[PDB]
Amino acid sequence: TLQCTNVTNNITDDMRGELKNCSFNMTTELRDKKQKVYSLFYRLDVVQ
Amino acid sequence: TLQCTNVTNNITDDMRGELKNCSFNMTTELRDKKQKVYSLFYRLDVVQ
Amino acid sequence: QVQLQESGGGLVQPGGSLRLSCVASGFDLENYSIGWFRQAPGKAREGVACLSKNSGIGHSVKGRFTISRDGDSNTWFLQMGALEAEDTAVYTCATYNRACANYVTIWPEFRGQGTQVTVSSQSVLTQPPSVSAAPGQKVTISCSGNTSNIGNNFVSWYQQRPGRAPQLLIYETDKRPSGIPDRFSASKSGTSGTLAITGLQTGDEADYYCATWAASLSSARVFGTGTQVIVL
Amino acid sequence: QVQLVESGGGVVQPGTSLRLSCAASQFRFDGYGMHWVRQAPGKGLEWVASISHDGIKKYHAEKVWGRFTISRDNSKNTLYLQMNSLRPEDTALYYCAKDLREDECEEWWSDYYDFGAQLPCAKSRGGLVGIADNWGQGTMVTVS
Ligand SMILES: *[C@@H]1O[C@H](CO)[C@@H](O[C@@H]2O[C@H](CO)[C@@H](O)[C@H](O)[C@H]2NC(C)=O)[C@H](O)[C@H]1NC(C)=O
Ligand SMILES: *[C@@H]1O[C@H](CO)[C@@H](O[C@@H]2O[C@H](CO)[C@@H](O)[C@H](O)[C@H]2NC(C)=O)[C@H](O)[C@H]1NC(C)=O
Ligand SMILES: *[C@@H]1O[C@H](CO)[C@@H](O)[C@H](O)[C@H]1NC(C)=O
Ligand SMILES: *[C@@H]1O[C@H](CO)[C@@H](O)[C@H](O)[C@H]1NC(C)=O
Repeated sequence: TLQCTNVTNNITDDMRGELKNCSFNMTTELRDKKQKVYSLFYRLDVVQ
Repeated sequence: TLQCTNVTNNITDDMRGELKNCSFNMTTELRDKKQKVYSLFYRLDVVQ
Repeated sequence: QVQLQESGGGLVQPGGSLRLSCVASGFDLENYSIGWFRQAPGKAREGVACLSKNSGIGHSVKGRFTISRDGDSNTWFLQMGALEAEDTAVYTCATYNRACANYVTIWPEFRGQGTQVTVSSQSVLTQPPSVSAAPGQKVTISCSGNTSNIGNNFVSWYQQRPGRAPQLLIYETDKRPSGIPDRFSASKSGTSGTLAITGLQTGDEADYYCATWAASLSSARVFGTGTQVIVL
Repeated sequence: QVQLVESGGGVVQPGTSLRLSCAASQFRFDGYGMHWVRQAPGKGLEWVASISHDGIKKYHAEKVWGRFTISRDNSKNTLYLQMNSLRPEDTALYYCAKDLREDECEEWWSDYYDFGAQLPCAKSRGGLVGIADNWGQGTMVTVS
């Protein structure tokens, strides 16, 4: 699951929403530990 | 670990055991939450 | 092509770091590995680093020196730190065997020209004793120290009311907590911090202190003597 | 706004040893580094010592080099300050304060074929952040 939030840095009115500033947990190289990674996901690749 | 339960409804005595509830946790599409699901398993496919 | 082009040479003070780098092409840099030389006057040739292909390991002759690569870019970065007086020589980057065969001793082919690396060479804060101004005016407080405490580290401000516990007002000279209004402002310049207070009232009568924090050096943390504010 | 309790002060002769105890509640003691501030009556504040959240990084003063000891115990939520080689200049009020960075967890324990269970923290980053926002009543230490 993605605890995503909506990006508002140097944004333009035409590109409202779209990019989303997602944060999710992820297995590290050891298969015993969770990181907390973040990424950018367009609104066409994430659903609610 | 299947948590299995003796089936008993409209059964012909002799066919005791055999059919069974077996309720267990199960990974869903999301890899963070588990759905509790149930199924019917024949006695030949489950070992104590 | 095959020849190697190096860059990053220069003069370094003892106790610093460098970013030696070298790049090459020649449609044949997939069979070779790239390492580095070291030739000081009067001595023979040694080795400093060898980024072995087929293992990705960054072998080096000393702990400080480390070789590195980045993506498919045909450039190799030699990072050196904690330099000392002996590490003044002619650093050349050359090509070693596919699996970094015997180095620190070999003399390879397809070598570069080589750059030049030469190495050679209790603070207490000062504050005014006290300040005074009419109510509603603007007051300025100066905290002057050293380069290590104020110049190289952030400064925090504290207010101690008479017969009361101290309270944080300014942290890293540009932010304030929720409970402190915007009437206080802070700035830094060189090794001196300046605190400006506007709309001074009777309730602001307290003793102000400037301090610095850093785990790197023990001289870095230092609390100011203090400034007394009296409202007429 | 959390409560701060300080105790362990008293009147001692020069060269003696003393222990100062600071208590923590309504907040996570493990999640904040400790500092000690000395202030004589009528003079300005003076930093004394600092310890991180884990206690690995210990930092002290030029006036108290090699004679002050600071330790923390997160299990009992207590701060220990050990005094050695007291001098008549040490008579002052000692203030107990905490940090602000609110250190988080870099890693948590996992279970691959599950990945959904809530498991305790494994690795963490924090400490340092020598800014104090909450100051307790403190303790009075007299040397004579
Ligand atoms: C990553 O794992 C952590 C493990 O704690 C999750 O943190 C918990 O999140 C739930 C809600 O999903 C809260 O109810 C708990 O209080 C949280 N626990 C702690 C210790 O913070 C976190 O939600 C997971 N996901 C992300 C994106 O961090
Ligand atoms: C599915 O997994 C959950 C994991 O929590 C199990 O719930 C636990 O059941 C035990 C059995 O008594 C309780 O002691 C725990 O307190 C339960 N956990 C929680 C969070 O409530 C559940 O039993 C599993 N189901 C099956 C069929 O195995
Ligand atoms: C981000 O902004 C868009 C613009 O309307 C909005 O529709 C969307 O819901 C916002 N995202 C979140 C997580 O609120
Ligand atoms: C449960 O099933 C077992 C078969 O293994 C049977 O021997 C037993 O009598 C059953 N009990 C009940 C209460 O149905």
